[PDB]
Order: sequence, then C-alpha cells, then structure tokens
Amino acid sequence: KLGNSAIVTQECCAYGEWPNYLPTQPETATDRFYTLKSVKWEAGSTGWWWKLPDALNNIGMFGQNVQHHYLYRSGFLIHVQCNATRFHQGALLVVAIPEHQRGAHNTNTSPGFDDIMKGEEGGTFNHPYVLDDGTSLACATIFPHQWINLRTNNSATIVLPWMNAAPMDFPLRHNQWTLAIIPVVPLGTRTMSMVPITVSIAPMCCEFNGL
Amino acid sequence: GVPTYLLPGSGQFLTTDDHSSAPVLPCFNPTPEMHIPGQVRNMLEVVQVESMMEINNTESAVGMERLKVDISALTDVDQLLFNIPLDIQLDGPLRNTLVGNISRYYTHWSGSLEMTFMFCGSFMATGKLILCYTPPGGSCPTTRETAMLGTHIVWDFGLQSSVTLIIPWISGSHYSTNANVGYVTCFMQTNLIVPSESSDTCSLIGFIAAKDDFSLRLMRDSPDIGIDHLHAAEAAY
Amino acid sequence: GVPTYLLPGSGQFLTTDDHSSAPVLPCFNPTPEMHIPGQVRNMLEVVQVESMMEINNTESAVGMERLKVDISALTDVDQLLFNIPLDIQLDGPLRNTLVGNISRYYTHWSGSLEMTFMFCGSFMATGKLILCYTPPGGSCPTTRETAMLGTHIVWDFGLQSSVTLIIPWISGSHYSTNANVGYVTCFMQTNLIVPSESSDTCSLIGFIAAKDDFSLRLMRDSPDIGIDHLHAAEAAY
Amino acid sequence: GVPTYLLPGSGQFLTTDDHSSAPVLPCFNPTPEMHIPGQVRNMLEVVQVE
Amino acid sequence: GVSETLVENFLSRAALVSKRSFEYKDDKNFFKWTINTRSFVQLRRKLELFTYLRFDAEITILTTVAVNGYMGLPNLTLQAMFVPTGALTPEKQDSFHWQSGSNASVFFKISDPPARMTIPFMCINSAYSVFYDGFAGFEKSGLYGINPADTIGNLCVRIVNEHQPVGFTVTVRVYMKPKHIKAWAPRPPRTLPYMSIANANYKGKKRAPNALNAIIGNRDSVKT
Amino acid sequence: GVSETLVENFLSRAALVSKRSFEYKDDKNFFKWTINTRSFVQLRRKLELFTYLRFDAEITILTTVAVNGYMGLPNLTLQAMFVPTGALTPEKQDSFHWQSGSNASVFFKISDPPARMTIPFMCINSAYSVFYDGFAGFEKSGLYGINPADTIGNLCVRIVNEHQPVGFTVTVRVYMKPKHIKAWAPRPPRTLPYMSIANANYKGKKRAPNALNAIIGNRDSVKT
Repeated sequence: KLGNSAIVTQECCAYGEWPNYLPTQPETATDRFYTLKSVKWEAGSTGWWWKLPDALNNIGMFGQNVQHHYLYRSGFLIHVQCNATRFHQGALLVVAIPEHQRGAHNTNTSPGFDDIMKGEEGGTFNHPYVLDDGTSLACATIFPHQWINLRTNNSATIVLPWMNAAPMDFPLRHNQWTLAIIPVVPLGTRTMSMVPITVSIAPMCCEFNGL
Repeated sequence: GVPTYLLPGSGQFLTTDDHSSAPVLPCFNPTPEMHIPGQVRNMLEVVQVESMMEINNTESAVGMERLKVDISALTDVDQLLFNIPLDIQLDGPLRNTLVGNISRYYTHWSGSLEMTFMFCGSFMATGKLILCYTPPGGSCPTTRETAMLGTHIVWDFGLQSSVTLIIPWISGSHYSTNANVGYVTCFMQTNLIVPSESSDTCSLIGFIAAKDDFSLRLMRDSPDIGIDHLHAAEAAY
Repeated sequence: GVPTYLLPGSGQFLTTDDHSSAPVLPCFNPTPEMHIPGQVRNMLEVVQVESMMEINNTESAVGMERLKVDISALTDVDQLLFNIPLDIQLDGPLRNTLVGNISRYYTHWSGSLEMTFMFCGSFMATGKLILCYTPPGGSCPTTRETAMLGTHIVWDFGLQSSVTLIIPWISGSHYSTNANVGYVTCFMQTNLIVPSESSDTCSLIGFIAAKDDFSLRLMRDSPDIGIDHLHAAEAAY
Repeated sequence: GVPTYLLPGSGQFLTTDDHSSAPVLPCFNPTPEMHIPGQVRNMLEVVQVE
Repeated sequence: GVSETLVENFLSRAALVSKRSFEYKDDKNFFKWTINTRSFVQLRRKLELFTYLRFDAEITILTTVAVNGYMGLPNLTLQAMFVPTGALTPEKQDSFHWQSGSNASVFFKISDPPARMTIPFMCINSAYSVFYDGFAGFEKSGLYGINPADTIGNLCVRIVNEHQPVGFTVTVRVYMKPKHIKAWAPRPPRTLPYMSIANANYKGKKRAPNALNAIIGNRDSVKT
Repeated sequence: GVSETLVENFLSRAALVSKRSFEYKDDKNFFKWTINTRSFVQLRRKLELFTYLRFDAEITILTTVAVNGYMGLPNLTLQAMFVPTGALTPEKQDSFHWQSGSNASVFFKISDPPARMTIPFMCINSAYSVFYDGFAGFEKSGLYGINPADTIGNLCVRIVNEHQPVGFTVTVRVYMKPKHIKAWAPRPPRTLPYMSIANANYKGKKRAPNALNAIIGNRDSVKT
C-alpha cells in the first residue's frame, strides 16, 4: 500500500532485490500508484510499451520531482491488471526490458525523439515478434517477466530495481526500463471484445539530488 | 645472471592464451563495482530460464502466429496436433530459445530438458491431451493407441492449465549428421468442449528449460549469424 | 638452465611502463635529502588552495581590471552583477585558477568546489548582495524574485566582508560537448550605501578552491599550451 | 617453461654495469692472498697523506 | 575454469577487430580506430547477449608486411598509440600529437613478437552500457543509443620510420580480448541480421530462416 | 598509485625530449644534447609548476633508420655516451674522447630493443633549482637564471661503424622519464607562451585567450 491512493494489494519481485536506499528521499509524495490509462486489448492488438520513468514525468509528485530535481534515483513496483470475464481467452507477457534500445525497421536511420519519448501515451509494437529491436519474443523471458493467462489469473506484479551502471541518472533523456505487454495468444470470444489492461506504476526508494 | 634458453614455441601469438600483460595506463583507478542487479556468473543461469518454443512451425505461419498451436472443436478425437523434434543443435522448434541459442555456441550438450506447456483458452474449456515422449530412434506415433510405448502423460486442460514434461538425459552429439533425436508428441484425447459463448479455437504455448544437470562443452562460433554490408562502414576508423 | 619462452609483447617500448632499469653511473652517492620547506606529495594539495577567479570577463577589461567586479551607487536595486559558469574544463572565469589549471591535465573531475568572495570597499560601505547557485540544467535567473529556486544566500557586505559559498557535488564529465554545468549568480539586493567621503565605486573579488572530496582521474595533456619558434633553438644541441 | 618478455634495454653493453659473468678458465685455483704490506682499500688513505 | 559455460571463459576468446592495410609512401599514411564493441558480428552478438559489461580489453597488434606485384622485407618500427576519450588525435602521420607526453604509445618493431597492451576498465560509470535507451547531451539532435560513457578509446597506429618506404604494403591486424569480465542482466539473442554498427535496426532476410515474420525454417505442417 | 593526482604519477610519463636525424656519410656526423628540463613545452610547463625537483631521469634512446628517395636496412651499432657536467665532449665522431674510461657509454644495436640507462640525481645541491633568481659565478656578465647546479649532463650519440654507410638517414628519438620525483614549493601555472629555452620571458598572443592583458577569452558582458 503506497500513498493516500490505496489502489492494489501486493507483498512477484525481480533480480533478487527488494528496493532499499543504497538529500531528498520522498516516501509519501512519490511512493504511490500512478494508474495510467487502460488500453483496449482487442483481437488485432500487437502490443504496448511504456518507457519508465518517461511515462511518469507528467504525473504527480514524481513529476514535480522531475521538473524540480536534476538527478533521480528510484526503483519501481508495477502492477498490470487485465479485467476480463470467464469467457475471454488470452495470454499476455508482461515483460520489463532493461535498456530497450529500440530499432527502426528497414532503414539506416536511428529512432528520433518522437519515436522513443511518448510518456503517458505509451506506444505500440510494430513487429512484436522481434520486440522492435531484432531480438526475439521467444527468448524474452530472460527479463523480469510475468504471465497474465486469462484462464488462470488476470493480474501481474513486477518489481523494478535501480538499473543503472551510474549511481544516479538524469531523467529527461535516459529511460532505464521499458514495461512491455505483448499478447502472445490473442484475445478470443465469439461476439467479436475490447478488454482493458490497466497499468499502475508505483515508485519505490525515490531519491532526488540537485534542485 | 640467469642462464635461460628458448623453448620451441617462443614468440608465438596463440589466440587463446592467458598471461598477465602490460597495462597501457597504470596508476589509473577505474570506477568501483557498484552493485548492479542481476549478475550472470555462469551461462547455465541463462540456459535454465524457460523460453517459448516455436511449435506451430508451418509455412504461412507469420510472425506471432508461429508460437502457438491452435486446437479447435473441429479436430478429430485423436488427430495429431504437433510434434517437437529435439534438434537443439539443428533446425526445428528449439532453435530460437534460450536453451538453443547458447547451445549453438557449443559442440557437446548433455542434460535433462524440461518442457512446460500452457493452455490459453477460456475458463470453461475442457478436454484432454495425451503428451507422448518418443525416445530417440523410436517410432513417431500416428495412432493414439500405439502412442503408448514410452513415457507419456494424459493432460486434462479442463483442470490443469499448465503441465510440466521432463525430458530425460539425451547426451547430445555422441554418435554433424542428421539422425533421430527424440520427439515430444501431443495428440487430442477427447475433444474441445467450450460453451456456446467462448471462442471455439483455443491455443497452447510451450516452454523449454534445461535443468540443473545440463552441461555444455567445447566452444565454437554460432552458425546463426553470417551476410551483407553494414551501415556506418569504416565510420569507426 | 631455465627454459623460457617469449610472450607476445616482448621487446616493445611502452611509454608508460615502470620497471627497474640500468643505472648509468653506479657507485655514485647523490646528495642527501635536505629538508626543503613546502613539499607537494599530492596535486590535491595544489588544487585545494584558493585562487582568484576572473569574474569581470568582458571585452575592454584590460589586465588587472579583469579580476574584480565593480559595483557602484548607480546600479539598479536588483540589477545582475555577474554570473560564473562552472566550466572548469572549458573557457570562463574558472580557467585560470589553481583548480582549473590542474584539472585541464585530466579528463574526469568530481567534487565540491568552494567559492569565497571578498568585498573590497570602504569601512562604511553597506548594502546586501543575494548570491544564487543555479544547479546544472536549470534556468539562469534574471529577476531577483524568481532567483529563489535552489541554494542562495543573502550576503550583507556591511557586516561581513567575506562570504563562503559551497558548491555541491558536480561529478564533472559524466554525460567534450557544450552543455549547462551550474551557475553562481550575484544580484544587487538593496543598493550601495557609501558616505559622502568614500568612493562610490566599490569592488568584489572572488576565490575558488576545491574541497577535500575533489577527485581527478585519467591524465591527458593540457589544451592551454601549444605556437611559434622559441629563442635559443638548437642551443642545447 | 617460464614466460618471459624482453624489456627495452636488452642486449646493450653499458660500460659501467656490474653483473657476474662467464669465467674463461673455470676449475682454476689462483694463487692465495699472501699478506702484502700496505693495502689501499680507499683512495682517501692516499689523499690524506701529506 | 570450472565449467566452459562460465562468463569469463565464454567471452574472453581473442577476436579480430581491426584490419587496415594502410599504404605508406612518399591522413592516409596511418590509421586510427575507435575502440568499440560493434565491430565484428561474431563477437558483437556475444556481447549483446548482456546489458552491462565490465571488461579489461587487451589489444594485441599483429603487424605483417608484403611485397607488391626488391626481394627483402624491411624491419620497420611502429607506434600504436592509445588516445582515450579526452584529448586530440594526431591529424597527420608526423604531427605534434604523436610526441604527446600523455597518450601512451607502444614502440614495437615488425620483427618482434606482436605488441600487446592492456586497456583497463575505461568508463565513467560502473559498467559499459552496451545498450543505451537514451539520448546524449541536451538536444533533441542527440542520436539514440550513443552514450559517451561507452567509447573505450582510439588506437592511432603509424610507421615511425621516414618516407620513401617503397610499396611494401603494411597489413595491421588488431586482436581485442576481454579480461576480468563481469556481465550483468542477460538479454535475448539477436536473430535478425544487423543494419548498422550504431544501432539495433532490423530488416530480416527475404525468407526463413532468420527472417522478419519467420525465424525458423518452415516445415510443411505441424505433424511433420 | 593511490590516486592519479600523486606527484610521482603526475610527472613520470615518458616524454620525447630530443630528435636528431643526423646524417652520417663518407661535428655533423653525430649529435650531442644538453640534458635540460626546458625542451618540449608540454613537459616544461609541468616541471615549472614546481620550484624544486629531485628526479632520476631515465633515458630511452629509440633509433630508427630509413632509406632515402638498395633495398635492405643495415643493422648498425650505436653508442650513446653520457658526458656529465665535468670533462670534455668528443669534438669529432671518432676522436679520442669516445674511448674514455670514465664517461659511461652504452653500446646498442639498431635491431635490439631500445637502449635504456638511468641517470641518477645528478646535482650538487639537494634539489634541482628549476627557477633560479640569481647570477652565475662572480661577474655582472653571468646570465640570469643559469645555475651550474642544474645541468644534468650531455648525451653524445654516434654510429660506431665506419664510413661509407650510404644515405640511410638515422633518426634518433630520446625519451626522458623522471623517477622517484620529490617536488617542493609549487608555483602558478604559466599562462603566457614561451620565448626562449633559457629564461621566463613573456610576450602573449595578440588577442585573448592567453594574451598579455586578457588570459581568458572575452565574453560580451558580465551578465552573459
């Protein structure tokens, strides 16, 4: 439970690291679930990707601690929930890619500022089979990942530790992680369904230096 | 001083030698080791992670459609759905996995693989699948009744949603040559019973991870990568 | 005798190597170490000494006039006097100091600098100066009222004659490229109140010293020195 | 055997060097040191004489 | 090592990274090389299995010589000078910058064993960001994935001897070999062919294997 | 070292100090060099950060050879002889003074590794007076700043072989590298360009930077 906004209930972690503080350390301002917009998962939906903390420069006391702090240091605690009934079938891969250097298809030109920086809007995979960077989705379970199989569960929980070689980073140009939700098995029902996928990001162990 | 004489093999650059050498910038203190999460000390931590097989391997399977095998209500009672040739050193479903991209950097692999299938249909979808493991050299089953020969399990995906199928020791390339190295075969047992509101075309996805006894040795370069000229050629010069 | 073989990298003159070598005049006793005062064992004793910044950096500032910023009775209540870009690796007020001529022999600098200003007006001169530190990437203040954003101090030079302004950790070249690396900004707060007998054009001088946590690493040659032919050329031959 | 590499300054004849060298007639016993009077161990015995 | 799957053994095979048959006669009289991971795609695909690395590269300059279509091969003197990410490179073959008292040259002859220096962990951060999801500097014009805390350095190599060296072409091979490798956060192995040495663009082959829409070669049916 | 700011590490980079492509044929057949601090202004500006020094210079003679605009390069024998501040230098290339039983020659071949001797702390006083505020000797004609307790020595180098060596020009590089540096009383770094190798004259550039009346490049105003 994080912040005055009681949203979801957690205690799956990642990299064996529950976040601890390894100066401004927010614990009631930023440590709260910033629920994003719920994206409509249909039958022909390819994927979605949110680059953290680029998705949180806009929203909340974390967003004020980006515009008023030059260097940040934060781990995350993320929570994806896919509210579908007992007649929907489908499977998501909620994968959290560290340093997702995306690729541009078929050209020699690197991605620009308006292909990598989206923010709260998120984005969408174009070739999700190779994760938009030439690798493979079939091997993409080496990351911190979690399965939303709508037969079994409908929710996910990944913890994202501080993933930089640097001790602290500046937020408006670099993005550590990349939450990415790829429907492996596409959604099915006979009526032919816009099932929503709600993403709540909660920062953990925030530090901010340089007013 | 010290009377020394030169052995044969003196002055050679053997590429895989390991001697201490002259630092080009001594009295430099590099940046200390900040605790970065998720260290790999051994590539058998990378291999033992599960990863999706590509079990719908047909022609006209485009993109994401290749990972998942569709079963439906209009399949025969004991129609063969798929089979997985265990060519971890060659072409097949296992080539683009974690267990089969690290083991293409090696020559001899050996250990128990671990398959995990996961049904991805609706909550009401019931039926059974029989999952046969054919040991190498044996006969690939066609009838469901002659499929009872070695190890096989009847998997009811109405109750379970995921089964784990241990493949035993295989010992690898102990014989470059095409042969018969195992199969994992999955027939329909009953039918697909979905209600009138769920979609009648359900799907399976399959995973593979090596276990603790997996052992790779003798290192060679990967056959996967090659082909053409790259952009920014000579731009590092 | 001893069977030896030559490693690759044998017979090379690496310029930064450190082996004991053959003395050209052995059984020579050089002059003993008489205790000469003021030894430097570390260049961070040379850096941490304060030294004058050059904060009046304009055109038509000739010679000694460049070190001191003139304030006078005919300046606006909140007119900007100076700002100090913290380009310790580049051009600016900090280039000809002790902290910024040793740190041009290096590549990565990091630590708390320490600025010290010293008012050099008459004994009766009163007034206040507000001294803003703008952290890097931030906005350079123009109005005195929006100048209250980060660290800043109101310095009354009627009471004090010297203020100490710690600049915090900066970490240096962690990003050869122009950017925004800090500012120290000093506005008028009140006015300059000198009596009718003292001179109405007072002056400030500013100092900078690195603190104990200053750290330089990776050594390169200085960009400052170069250009032309020297006198007594070939007179050492 | 022993992995060695040649430093710069290898193969040079520096005239004022002092290493043990190869005797041209080993297993030769030279004449022992008969006590000859007036040894000079230091040239500051030669200088300090008037 | 204990196993041959250990990361120290998996990566520290000495790999060729540069090869410049530079012609010296009487800019083009020498070569430099930006030391980067992205040179030869056999080693590049192995270093891009990991996100963060920390390795002391050793560099083993092998210099050959060959007569063009005079019977003896001259024993020249060379200079492989490691310019880091700091001061300037020599603009000419005999400029002032070769005589720098800070760049650490090596002075090796052709008839010696191959020269060898060890460039240490050369970064600002605690690891090499192999993949960088950000932008350099401040502008929107900073290219994607180019971190200045990733360039190991430069390696300017020249022939020390003077001109009129007549048409014996000097082919210089340079072998990088990581040491003390500590590798963090592994990644999926790249399956599509490369486009540039700068970024991770993807095009695929025309048909399977290693194509965009099908990575494994197509069998006839699932019951094959 | 413990830090890279330590004085032993700050100064002991090996720097080029002499380079004489002396032509030997059948005074001018050899070269000498007065060993002094004031040779190359990249190292000179670092030694003039301090007032008093105490360093064992090592000298690493690198000898090359090159054919002029005959296909093989001859492997000559050289002699780098350290004449201190005492007895006479050889006036010719084959005089009597090369055969001196007190000057400590080295006898190195071209095809060897580079020769290397270590000249110790060579002074009369307890330190090298880099800056000397006095006058030599007794007269008013003693020049300013020239201390006889500052010359390290001389370094006469010749080719040992006889004449008729035909037009292969011998370029000899000499690398000084201080050792065991003890440095006393630091100084302001010199900001104006040099005039001579003898004294500290100052002229400045024409305009800033590094000019007489303005050392930092002029910005437009103080509120820039």
